[PDB]
Amino acid sequence: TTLLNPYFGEFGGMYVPQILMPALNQLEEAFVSAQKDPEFQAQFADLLKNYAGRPTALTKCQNITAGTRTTLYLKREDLLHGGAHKTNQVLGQALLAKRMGKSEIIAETGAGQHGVASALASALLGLKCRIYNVFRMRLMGAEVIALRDWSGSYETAHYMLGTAAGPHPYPTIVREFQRMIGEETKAQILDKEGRLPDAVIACVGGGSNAIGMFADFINDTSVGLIGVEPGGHGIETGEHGAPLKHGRVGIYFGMKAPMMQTADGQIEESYSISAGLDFPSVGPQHAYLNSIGRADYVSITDDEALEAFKTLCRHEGIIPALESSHALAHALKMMREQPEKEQLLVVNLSGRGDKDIFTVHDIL
Amino acid sequence: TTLLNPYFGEFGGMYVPQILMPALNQLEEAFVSAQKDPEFQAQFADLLKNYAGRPTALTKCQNITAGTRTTLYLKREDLLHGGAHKTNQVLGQALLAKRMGKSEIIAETGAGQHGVASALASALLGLKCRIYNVFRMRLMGAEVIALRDWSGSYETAHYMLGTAAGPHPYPTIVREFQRMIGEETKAQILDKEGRLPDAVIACVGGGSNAIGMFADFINDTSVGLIGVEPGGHGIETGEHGAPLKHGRVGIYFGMKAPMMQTADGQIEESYSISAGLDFPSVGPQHAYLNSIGRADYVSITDDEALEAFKTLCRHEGIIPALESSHALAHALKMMREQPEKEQLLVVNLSGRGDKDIFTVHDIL
Amino acid sequence: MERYENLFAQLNDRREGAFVPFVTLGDPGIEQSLKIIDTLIDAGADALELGVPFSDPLADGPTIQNANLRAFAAGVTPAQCFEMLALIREKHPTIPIGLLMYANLVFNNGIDAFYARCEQVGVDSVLVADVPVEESAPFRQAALRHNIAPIFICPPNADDDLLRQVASYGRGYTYLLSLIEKLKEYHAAPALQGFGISSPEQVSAAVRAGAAGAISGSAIVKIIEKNLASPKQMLAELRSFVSAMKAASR
Amino acid sequence: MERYENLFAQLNDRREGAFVPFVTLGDPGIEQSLKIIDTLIDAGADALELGVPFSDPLADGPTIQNANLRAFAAGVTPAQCFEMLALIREKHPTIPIGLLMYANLVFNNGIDAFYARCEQVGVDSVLVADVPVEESAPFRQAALRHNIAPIFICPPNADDDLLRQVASYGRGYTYLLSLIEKLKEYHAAPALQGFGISSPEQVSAAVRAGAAGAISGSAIVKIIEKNLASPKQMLAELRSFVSAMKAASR
Ligand SMILES: O=P(O)(O)OC[C@@H](O)[C@@H](O)c1c[nH]c2ccccc12
Ligand SMILES: O=P(O)(O)OC[C@@H](O)[C@@H](O)c1c[nH]c2ccccc12
Ligand SMILES: *Cc1c(COP(=O)(O)O)cnc(C)c1O
Ligand SMILES: *Cc1c(COP(=O)(O)O)cnc(C)c1O
Ligand code: NA
Ligand code: NA
Repeated sequence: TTLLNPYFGEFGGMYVPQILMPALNQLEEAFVSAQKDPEFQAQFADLLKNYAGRPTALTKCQNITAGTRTTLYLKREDLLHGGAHKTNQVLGQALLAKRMGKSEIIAETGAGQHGVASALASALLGLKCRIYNVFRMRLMGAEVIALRDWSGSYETAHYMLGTAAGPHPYPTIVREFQRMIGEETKAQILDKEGRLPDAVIACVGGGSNAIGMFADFINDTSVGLIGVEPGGHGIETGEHGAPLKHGRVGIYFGMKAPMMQTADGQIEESYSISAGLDFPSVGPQHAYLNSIGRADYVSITDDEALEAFKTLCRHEGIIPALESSHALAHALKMMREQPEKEQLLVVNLSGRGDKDIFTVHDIL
Repeated sequence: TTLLNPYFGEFGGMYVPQILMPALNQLEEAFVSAQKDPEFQAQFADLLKNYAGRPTALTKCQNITAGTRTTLYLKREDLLHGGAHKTNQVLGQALLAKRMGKSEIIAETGAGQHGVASALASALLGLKCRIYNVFRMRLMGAEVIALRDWSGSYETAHYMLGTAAGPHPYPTIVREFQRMIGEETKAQILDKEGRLPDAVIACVGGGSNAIGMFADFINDTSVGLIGVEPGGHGIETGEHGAPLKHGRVGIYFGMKAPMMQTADGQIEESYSISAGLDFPSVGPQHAYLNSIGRADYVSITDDEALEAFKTLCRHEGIIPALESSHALAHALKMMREQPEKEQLLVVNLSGRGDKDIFTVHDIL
Repeated sequence: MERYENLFAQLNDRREGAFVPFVTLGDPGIEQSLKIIDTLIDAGADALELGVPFSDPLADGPTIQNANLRAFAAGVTPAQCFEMLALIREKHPTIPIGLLMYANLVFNNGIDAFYARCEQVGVDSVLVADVPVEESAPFRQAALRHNIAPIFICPPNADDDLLRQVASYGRGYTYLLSLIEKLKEYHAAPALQGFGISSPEQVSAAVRAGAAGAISGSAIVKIIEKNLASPKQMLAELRSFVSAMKAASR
Repeated sequence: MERYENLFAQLNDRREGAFVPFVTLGDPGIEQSLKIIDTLIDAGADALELGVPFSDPLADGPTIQNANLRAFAAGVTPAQCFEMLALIREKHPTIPIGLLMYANLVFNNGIDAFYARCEQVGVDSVLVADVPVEESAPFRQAALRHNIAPIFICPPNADDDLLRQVASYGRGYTYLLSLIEKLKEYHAAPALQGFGISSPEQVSAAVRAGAAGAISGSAIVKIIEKNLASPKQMLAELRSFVSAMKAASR
């Protein structure tokens, strides 16, 4: 029994030990309340605006598209506080934790992007953060040492999931706290072009920045939604991170969704030049949008992403994150493969690539 | 003979070889024209807004000031494209170069901040950039190899000075292309507090971010202008970068201004934990504002700046540049030394400190 | 074959509690594991709880996780586990055998197909660790169709509505996580207290509290974890522990 | 003492051009520098242009900059330069001596005080490299008060208004940077062509163009830069170069 539908078609659910259900149910209830509370919205909007830096700009790239009938716009989440879209949803989740009377945050990160984001939010809102960029986290008071800990401390601590995945209501909450990306993009594009985009493109690691851009356009049937999974060294090599289109449905991390697993049912690892897209699964809403044909998903290899990375630097003076470079790479392909095709595109530049300055250097 | 006054009291002028005067005169003339040209303003405003990310936010820090009668606001230039205020003036100078029919940019940098900024601007506006972060510059097409080169190529190349110093009209141009910092701060503070700040504080390396914040408040006599020079290991140790208050007037870099030089007249070097404040001199307008008592200047040591750096990270979740940390450090002192003094302050957070993540790490 | 129903019946006539040890199949190895299980049974184990190595065990404690690593390191696979299970059932026809599974391993090649395989090797029950009662429908329906008892965990922070569900959906036994009257009030399957059970006094306290028995895992696994270099001493210590724990249930 | 006025007078009566070599004081060292200068004069130099090592020489070419480094490395200071200047004047009473200075070194301990010192040691002219005619007022006023000729550079990209200023403000000689009729039309001080002058034919071409002479620096310094390990050969090569260049002005 829940207030919101835990599923997106056949994907989603709450596949976690019984002991964690009260925490999930409590979270959904608080979220439903916060969403209807004007006071919560005003507080959230205030932080996003005066702290995070929203709205983010929508930049048109005229140099990159020169000679073609493609018009490209980049949603500048790389200009958001922290350098990535992640900040948006961590602020919201941070406020929800306080709304629930909690004073501690529990989180984990691989590269450190989400870890840093949770730490910065926790320092601002006066929350005790424990995490499982290491210096950046410690510099902000975050304690660098998950669900196990939350099992016996969820009464005073909130688990800050970093993507639009995991058990309900996380997929739904992360989307709502990231949807301003799409809402702004729509208002901005209508102001600059007087029409909706032909398609919006975003990389898909966990699915949060992509769903944040997609959300507000889902009801605009004419608008194409394109999710880009990492192809790594190449789909056929097996070393990639594209479970939605090249994985198999399974149950893991509290959800039923496409996953990269062995024939036996053992979850495998996802490879990509960009660590930020290493999630071996994908958000349930994306699996669903794909199943009904509302959203289309493709993959971009490391070489294509790297090329997109170099191209934006020299032609626009913007250094994108290798993750966001996968999205840009597909847009460039759409343009290059059919240069006389008139199309208005928007690529969600989920983050800045200053952190990838060394990674790309060695590869060169 | 010039269109604008080359001096600020006794400071300023154009002390460059005769062969470079035509270039300076041409620049001043083009600037005067561009300033009166609505088309130029609209183009400049468009880049700042849809490319740079202006306006930047004005964040109130409630955790840092808890327990005192101080209200602190931080002008978020760290949220500007590139991570520093530098971008503002390089975009403007880049547009001026094109207005003059030039297609090449000449620049030089120490740490690389200004070098990167010029490169990004050049890539965007289609300009051939030559510079004297090295990877970031090359990644954006900038050629990493000054006035000498400009001497015999100023007909096709513009010299992009990085601070509010050097020969006229650079001090004046850099200020005008950075004054939106102060203009925004004024509108924002009036909206949030309904009054002007008691004082605005900014670090002074060359004087550009500081003059950008000061400019619009100069006529508001009630508003205090505080410039913070680097004290390094301590003024009395001699190893510092505070020429305005602890230097001697001389002629160097095409201008007459306070400078750090030997008793013999040989320009010396300025030390500071932050390389960005290594300029051995200071902008002429600052020397002048100090002489008449309109602006006050103080110094902050490396230890105080470091402490301000750590304090903002843990209490606000913002990682400031070590340069900007000198400004924050003085504000904290103003607060700490007189906790019951009611005052509304604004610190210009000139940049983000992600680049100082290693520097501060080793020191620890 | 109602092995659980039969066991509890016999245990109640002897006014004794049940002692169910837990171990990971293939830890530290297929050969040594089978010997461990035979020692556990000979020592007096009334029933068995066996885990199948999974790549991402959410509700798995630290001691248990190390067991999975040792199993995987040995090259243990789900297919090999079922081979062991058939061998165990062939040597012991009445002892109840319950599996501790993770959702993906059951859903992998089809939910119905997994329970069909359990019934084929002789498994009596299956507890899917990451499947709450709210998502159990397909699992318990398939389990019942193949005469497999779907086991559910009753947490300490469980309300009345959960007690009713666990009582209605559960079969074989109720995994009581460290309330017994309410369960019996709703005619729930015999309760077995688990988590923290490592001493003889805890087993008596459990039986005295109203439970039909107790389950012990970490303690059992720990003995294996500290005698890897001495297989013989391992079985010896396991026999002593089990013998003492079972004696406390009488 | 009007050494420049006297020199040009004598040179014109002999229908010859002037050859003025440039070197950095103290390069490669005080002792060796003084010897270099005496060799330059004995070789036939009509006048001298001497530079004072400065930390940041803007309008200083590469070859000249290295000379400053060698001077500084030797421990040369402005104070030591004036000591050399007094020594040079004491050995050569009529040869015009001009200094190539940078603004800060002149403004440092007072503009008026600097020119007073020049007049005391016997300096005839001073060219402040980073002081354009638009900012020259205090420098040339102080120079004239101390009988020092303020020298100005006339660039190739100079318009008519600059020609008039240079003609009106200049004294001693006009530094013509590589137009002579216009200068003479405005009664400017005798022109000396500088920059690039390294061959005998250039000196003749200059005199034939209408200039009173030519200045050579880089070429002179280069000879020093390539004979540091052979002081004797250095003076020898300097004498040959100077002798040839001066012969071309006759
Ligand atoms: O280790 P303990 O405290 O003695 O409890 C047995 C427990 O580990 C075992 O039943 C178990 C293994 N995996 C699980 C997953 C969920 C619930 C319980 C389990
Ligand atoms: O080196 P050249 O090309 O031969 O020119 C002499 C020149 O270097 C000398 O007069 C000089 C030294 N420093 C200067 C500064 C400005 C103008 C001229 C100079
Ligand atoms: C972490 C990250 C991502 C991956 O997350 P999603 O949940 O797929 O958005 C994408 N872009 C950037 C810049 C990231 O830091
Ligand atoms: C370069 C830099 C400065 C120094 O320049 P000013 O001209 O004194 O503003 C200050 N802050 C930051 C972040 C810088 O990068
Ligand atoms: Na993924
Ligand atoms: Na300075």
